[PDB]
Amino acid sequence: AAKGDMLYAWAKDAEIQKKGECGGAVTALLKHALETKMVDAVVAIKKGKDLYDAVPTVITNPEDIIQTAGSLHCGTLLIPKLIKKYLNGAKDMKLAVTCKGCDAMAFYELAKRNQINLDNIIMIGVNCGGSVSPVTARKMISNKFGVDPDTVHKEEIDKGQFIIEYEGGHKGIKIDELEEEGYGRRSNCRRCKMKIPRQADIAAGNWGVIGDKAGKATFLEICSEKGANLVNSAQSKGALEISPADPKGIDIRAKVEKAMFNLGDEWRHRDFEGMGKGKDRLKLMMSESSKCIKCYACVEACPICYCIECSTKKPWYIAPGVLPTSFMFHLIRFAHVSDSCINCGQCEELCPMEIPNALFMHSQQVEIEKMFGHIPGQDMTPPIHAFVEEKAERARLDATGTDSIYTNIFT
Amino acid sequence: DWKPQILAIICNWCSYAGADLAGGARIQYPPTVRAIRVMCTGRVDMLFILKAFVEGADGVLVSGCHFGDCHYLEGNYKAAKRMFMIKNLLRNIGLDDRRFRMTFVSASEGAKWGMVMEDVTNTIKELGPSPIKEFKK
Amino acid sequence: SEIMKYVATTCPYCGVGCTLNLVVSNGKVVGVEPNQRSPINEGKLCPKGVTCWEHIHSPDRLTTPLIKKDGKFIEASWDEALDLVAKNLKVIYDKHGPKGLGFQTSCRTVNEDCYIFQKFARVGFKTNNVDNCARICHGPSVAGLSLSFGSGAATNGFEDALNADLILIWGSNAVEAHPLAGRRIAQAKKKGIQIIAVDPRYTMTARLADTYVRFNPSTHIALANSMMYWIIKEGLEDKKFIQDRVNGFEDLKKTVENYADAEAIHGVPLDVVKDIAFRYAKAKNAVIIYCTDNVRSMGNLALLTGNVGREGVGVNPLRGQNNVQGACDMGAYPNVYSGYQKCEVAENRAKMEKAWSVTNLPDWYGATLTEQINQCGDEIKGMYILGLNPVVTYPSSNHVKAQLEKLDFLVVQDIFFTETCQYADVILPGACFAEKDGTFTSGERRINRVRKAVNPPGQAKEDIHIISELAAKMGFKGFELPTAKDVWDDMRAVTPSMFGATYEKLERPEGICWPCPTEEHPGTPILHREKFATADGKGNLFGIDYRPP
Ligand SMILES: Cc1cc2nc3c(=O)[nH]c(=O)nc-3n(C[C@H](O)[C@H](O)[C@H](O)COP(=O)(O)OP(=O)(O)OC[C@H]3O[C@@H](n4cnc5c(N)ncnc54)[C@H](O)[C@@H]3O)c2cc1C
Ligand code: SF4
Ligand code: SF4
Ligand code: SF4
Ligand code: SF4
Ligand code: SF4
Ligand code: FES
Repeated sequence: AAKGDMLYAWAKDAEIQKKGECGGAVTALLKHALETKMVDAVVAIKKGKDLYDAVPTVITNPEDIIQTAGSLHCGTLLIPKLIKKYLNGAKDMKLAVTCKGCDAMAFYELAKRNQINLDNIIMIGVNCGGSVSPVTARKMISNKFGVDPDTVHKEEIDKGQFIIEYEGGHKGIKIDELEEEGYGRRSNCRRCKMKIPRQADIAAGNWGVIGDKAGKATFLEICSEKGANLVNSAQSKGALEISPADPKGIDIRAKVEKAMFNLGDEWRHRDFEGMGKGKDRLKLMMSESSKCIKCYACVEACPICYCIECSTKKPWYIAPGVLPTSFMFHLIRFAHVSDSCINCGQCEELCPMEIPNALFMHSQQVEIEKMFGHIPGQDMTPPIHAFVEEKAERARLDATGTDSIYTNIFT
Repeated sequence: DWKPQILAIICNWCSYAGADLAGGARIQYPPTVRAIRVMCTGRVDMLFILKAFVEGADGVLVSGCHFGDCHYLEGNYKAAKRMFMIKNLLRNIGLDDRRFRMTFVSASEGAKWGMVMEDVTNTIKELGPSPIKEFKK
Repeated sequence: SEIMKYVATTCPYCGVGCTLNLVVSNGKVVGVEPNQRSPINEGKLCPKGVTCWEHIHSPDRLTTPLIKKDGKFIEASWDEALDLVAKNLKVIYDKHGPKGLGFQTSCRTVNEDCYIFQKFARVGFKTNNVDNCARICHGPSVAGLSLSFGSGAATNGFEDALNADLILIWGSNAVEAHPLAGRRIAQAKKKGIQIIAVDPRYTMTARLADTYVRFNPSTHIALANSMMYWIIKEGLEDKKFIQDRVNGFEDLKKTVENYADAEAIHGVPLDVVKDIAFRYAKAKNAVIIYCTDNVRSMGNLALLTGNVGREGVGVNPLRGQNNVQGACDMGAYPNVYSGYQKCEVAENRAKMEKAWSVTNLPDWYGATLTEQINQCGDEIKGMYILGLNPVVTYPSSNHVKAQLEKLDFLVVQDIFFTETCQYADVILPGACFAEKDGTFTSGERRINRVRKAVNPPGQAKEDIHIISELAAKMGFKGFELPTAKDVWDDMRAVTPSMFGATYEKLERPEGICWPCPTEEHPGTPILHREKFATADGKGNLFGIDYRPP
């Protein structure tokens, strides 16, 4: 109700409240915004087929958001780059977009680079504990769970285990055990630490809802005045119920978030030391990147790659026809993106040659971050090279205690 | 059989002037570094450095004006930030980051230019041939 | 209308059959998006798939029929053009029988249009002069692999090679062509699987291999004969397999025993030959990836080492065209009706007659593409070309032009104004993969759905519609098929296999593999499960002597 309130929210409409993963508050808020004409469209995820297929959808008929209700954990896609490419960057039309932590970070990166209009976009953020590739989820269920994947009705990551509901009953396996066996959440999701999107306008989740509402209420955190207005309007027009959250719920929400931070740190560690150190890391990187067939899927899918023509396409950098392409191709992406990589994983998961693009880029990003102190995707802070400052530059030269840029820079 | 290949990118207004002053004063140093001469060091893009290192520069040097003495009021702050980030990238791709450095040489420091030349040559000789030239194959 | 609508479709550019989403805004295809649900490619596409959407809405697309009226083509109505075509085809028929006509389709086309095209060519005027690109394209290997096994198709799938120990790429640029088939090689080497490449040149798919072997070009027979000689000599052949499921071993014995030292022919030293031969024969599950005698030698190797009917093994010759397998399946060859039902056998000849309500089917071996083009004036006159550009594709383009101008009433159906179009008398505009609604068939025998994204540009129509309207003009019964589903159901009634591949089953993202004889059958991703498809049910392995050119 005011920019910081933590609430329990569920839908007045019983059908919306049934089809919601929790209380249907994301689908009641989106429906209200559409039908009261705050927004001209709504960009949400719906199942196109079996629940393993997540299809983004622009919806203008308020009658079609009941189809968007429910959370697809196999939806590993990224929304904001689609709004720039096929919705003209939301420069003329207001939208309301449901987004995960990576989708909120991408919104802010593209708004920094002036590619979308966050004055027009409303971001309803969802908590995210991780996403699974659809085909990997299928193999998981066929092998480890011993079930025919077409039998599954719903499937969710709850309490750190992979619950599936099929005909016959339900099952559960620890996601950590699956991830050791070679399955589970995506690699970047294991390394992710953007669990509650507090940079969005509303943050909805199933964490901190305790007691009589454990499966029929959504924990709402109001993160901005725009979200406060949307929530107050929905509550007054009577599309959404609001009760103040339970302090014990707030506490255990904080504890689960903190534990997820620690797990993300552990995976960051084990992955980045798994890549190697010294000339071994150069042979890993160079031998992996020698596979690239120049499909440019990584460039076209990256949120940070907004350039009309990539420098990887310019003949004075990359020879046009030489297919065993140079390491310069990936050096040009390390130089341009690694300062602000939101670890969305799209580059890694769309690569036909299975190159760990996201692992390399995030390994560079984490310590560009601990060097310059710039966290990508949180707010309108300009990129590090788009805003250089006199005093800060003096400061980093004096901190080296040296007359040049040569040594005493790293530990 | 091996001679270091060091490439320098020196600004026109202090580092080129300093190198010219060293030459005029007849300060000797080994003939291992070849320079490019851009207007400011703000012109130096990261892709220039990375292109040099991937073509096989055993070392790269970028020389410019002291902080507060750029001909174009603040163009070497941008270069300094860029080269700090380049140092970080080379360390994390596993190439030895001491193959790269950025020195601030004024227009009157011909002696310091000679000393920079000597030290860059010595450091690259200690480091040895770059690994990219064999990792390519 | 619609803003950013996703439509799932198959890529039309090679035989992998990757799935992709076309983005359709206000009835215009505005981009290609990943489809992460697909088993074939998990949302991953090559440059061709990424930019497949560019050619759809080009201004150069044919929009209305054209008629050559004493010179440059003038604009015609559908009724006018079709009545002209029907009249001219009718007269050429009535003068020169079924030998006088000639049909050839492309492998770019959907299965329903290939099937209705061959049905048009046979149900009406009974001619088997029907054919497609696969002849002039790289591989007549289908005949050789058919002789070896029984089915010229690839024995296993693409995901299947993840189960081997010894992927053996042989003379293949699997990452230049079929990059998402070569993705399996990348995944396998990441899993730590022995990979041996044998191409004549150090290709980007030979980079991925643990061992790379040069040989002098045009020496596959000699190299494979040497490898089989060493396998036989040290006795790493599979005795149960050879004694139970294979025939011809003595003939192979004689033929290969003259290839102990073939360094003269192929450049490979005897040490490297023994290395690859023994690694292959010792691997428990080894898969060959190939890209006539050349493919039968591969069959010889697989049969000799017993590497055929099982997970993680087999022979996978890569096709190269998006629906070449589908066209051959539908029966756009001179000798096969559909599902490789030979026309030489009166049994299914009479079955075709009864099913199609037509009598006296030809039974003679038709004329292939080059056969037709060479006899294009002597006895063939009148030709329908469904999507070909022969003047640009065949060698001796000037000879092709001479033969085509020697021809009475060429009819050409295309989406673009090609070079072959100038020699046409009628030009019927067509639809591309974004306007059709049929199926493709991958090189791994998988039937994938093609979905309609937009409408054909102007007055252009899709091929089932054109051929049905032409057959209704000419008075042919059996072409009352208004949809690709009805065409598919007619084909399924005709063919013994593919009877289980209903569209309600093809709407699954997984698709269906071709030997699917019943409606509850899940498909046959691995062929020759425990018996082959020849007369005794046993593979025959042949003895080929190397012919120096
Ligand atoms: C992959 C994934 C993982 C999640 N993990 C957690 C977790 O660990 N803990 C937790 O507390 N919450 C998690 N959530 C959020 C959880 O589902 C929320 O409790 C829920 O969104 C509350 O909303 P609701 O039920 O009230 O409304 P709903 O009716 O469920 O609305 C859900 C909204 O999310 C949209 N959506 C569905 N799938 C996606 C997707 N893949 N990407 C983007 N938007 C999508 C739908 O279109 C809809 O608008 C996750 C969500 C997703 C998509
Ligand atoms: S990257 Fe982070 S926010 Fe995005 S889906 Fe994975 S875990 Fe959730
Ligand atoms: S997605 Fe992979 S294969 Fe394609 S250009 Fe990027 S790194 Fe290369
Ligand atoms: S480089 Fe890859 S992981 Fe990083 S932001 Fe871009 S797409 Fe996401
Ligand atoms: S890699 Fe650099 S040049 Fe290329 S699109 Fe991304 S930001 Fe632009
Ligand atoms: S691999 Fe073949 S089918 Fe797949 S996108 Fe590339 S060209 Fe198209
Ligand atoms: S003028 Fe030399 S650094 Fe700018």
